[PDB]
Amino acid sequence: RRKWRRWHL
Amino acid sequence: GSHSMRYFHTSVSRPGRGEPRFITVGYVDDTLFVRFDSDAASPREEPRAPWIEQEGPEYWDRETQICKAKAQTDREDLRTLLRYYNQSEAGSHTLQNMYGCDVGPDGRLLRGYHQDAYDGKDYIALNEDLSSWTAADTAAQITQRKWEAARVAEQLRAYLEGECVEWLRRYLENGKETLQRADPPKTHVTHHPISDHEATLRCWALGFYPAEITLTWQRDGEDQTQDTELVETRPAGDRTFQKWAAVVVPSGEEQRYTCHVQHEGLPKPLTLRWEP
Amino acid sequence: MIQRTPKIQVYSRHPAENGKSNFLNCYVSGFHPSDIEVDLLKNGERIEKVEHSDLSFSKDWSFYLLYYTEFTPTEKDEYACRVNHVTLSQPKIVKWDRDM
Ligand SMILES: [Mn+2]
Repeated sequence: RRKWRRWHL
Repeated sequence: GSHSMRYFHTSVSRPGRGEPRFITVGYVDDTLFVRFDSDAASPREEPRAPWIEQEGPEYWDRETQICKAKAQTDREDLRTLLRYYNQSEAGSHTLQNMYGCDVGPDGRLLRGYHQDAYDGKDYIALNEDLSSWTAADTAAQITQRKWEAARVAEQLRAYLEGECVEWLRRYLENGKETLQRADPPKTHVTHHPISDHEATLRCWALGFYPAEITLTWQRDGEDQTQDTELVETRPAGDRTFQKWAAVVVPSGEEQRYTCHVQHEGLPKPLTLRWEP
Repeated sequence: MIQRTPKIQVYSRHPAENGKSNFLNCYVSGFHPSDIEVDLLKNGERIEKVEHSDLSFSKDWSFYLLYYTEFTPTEKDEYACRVNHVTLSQPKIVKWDRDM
């Protein structure tokens, strides 16, 4: 399953 | 054996034609298992392999939420990148992301990945340490500074060492009929006259899984790799792959040539000749 | 921006046997940017309702797609794949050859 967190460039 | 899981993502801007197109797919080894496309009517992540269908509604809900959130992040990030590269708002641009993990036969983490590209070139990558970054240029260094401040690497490490490995292991067990079966290539050699003087010998491998394979020609036991045309491995459209290797040979000399096939589905390498 | 023109292979899923249902495949790979037009042709005419895979990419970031349709090969019928991409000044046609 996919990750929940991400962050803007 | 060893195994991999990967999620791939592509956003493509289209100024004057609405929001960017966003497509993401997931793989275990060479098997597609999930997909999401933003240009579906009301888009949801959808199953593409039998062994994932058993995941409950909450799984699909969470996956879909993540896919939609990724699309929206990318939409903003495409705007950011026009600033970083002093670009005009007129053109189409591309953001790509891959992440995932490799495990060994014992199920332990071998390597984690997380990497981004803009317009088809490296932008920023998490290093193998899962702790530091490689930025391609001074724009990506701006991202790197923001991600260092926010301790992003540590968050990705926690996912890659934890859930990525744990869920890969689950999928390998649930999909053991197919994910843990190698289908060997079906092989043969054909002969294609070019003139009275010479002919192509083509060595075929069909119906194999996974995609990794080596095909080579020898003449009198010497590799002919400078003289061999080797096509890219290609999907058959079931789950299997195809490949061939060809050499041009003088007429009458065909029995000097041997084709050699290595694949995980085969006990020992094969040696094949043209059999008229 | 660096662009990469597609590689193209046109081929069948199973060994061709005249009169026997099969699948016709056109695999486009190694290209950038991702926008591409692919048609499958039967005696020069566009086959309707051709399906394709979802966009993905290789380690080098270049894209690949499989376009495919059911077909029943015969001695006489000619099949081909027609590809357009920004790197191409006109559509490229690759004929199906059962020996390739
Ligand atoms: Mn002559």
